[PDB]
Amino acid sequence: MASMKTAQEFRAGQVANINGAPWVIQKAEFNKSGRNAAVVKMKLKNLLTGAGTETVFKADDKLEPIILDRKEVTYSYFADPLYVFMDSEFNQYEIEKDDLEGVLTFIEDGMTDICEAVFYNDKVISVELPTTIVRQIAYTEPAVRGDTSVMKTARLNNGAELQVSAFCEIGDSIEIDTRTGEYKSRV
Repeated sequence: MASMKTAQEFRAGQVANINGAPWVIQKAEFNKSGRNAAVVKMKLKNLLTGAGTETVFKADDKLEPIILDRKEVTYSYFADPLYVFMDSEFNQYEIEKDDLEGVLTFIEDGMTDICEAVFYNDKVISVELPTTIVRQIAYTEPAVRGDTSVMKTARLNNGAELQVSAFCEIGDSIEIDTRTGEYKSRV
């Protein structure tokens, strides 16, 4: 699917075919001692088995980059045990709990957030929410009386609990950074 390129052209998050398996690059570091041939040290993770390894390539070593399938999907419903997502042409995908890290804490019935699903030949590699999402507060206590100059706990509709601003009220909408799972603003 993609033409070969040299080891020095790969960066983190790209994927290389090594022995016929897809390995994602977790880290790459280029080195050249004066006028000796340059090399590249890579930390790699095999997308099919989970195995990690670190190795050094010649900078001009040829490797086939792998092109993962990326699709926008929305969450549809929970069959049990699998989670059903759907793309814009109405194709369904059944996804295991184990492949929904990050996403799972904010999954809710009727979720409208467009997720990005990443595939290698009909194996799911990752599902990720938008970097910012909006959620309604299901339950929170009124602000405490007394300060000295912060956060209080809130429940979302799906049962998740989060620290939010002390001025937050039941029914308010909050922006959430999905990278960290943390509150950022009321909206």
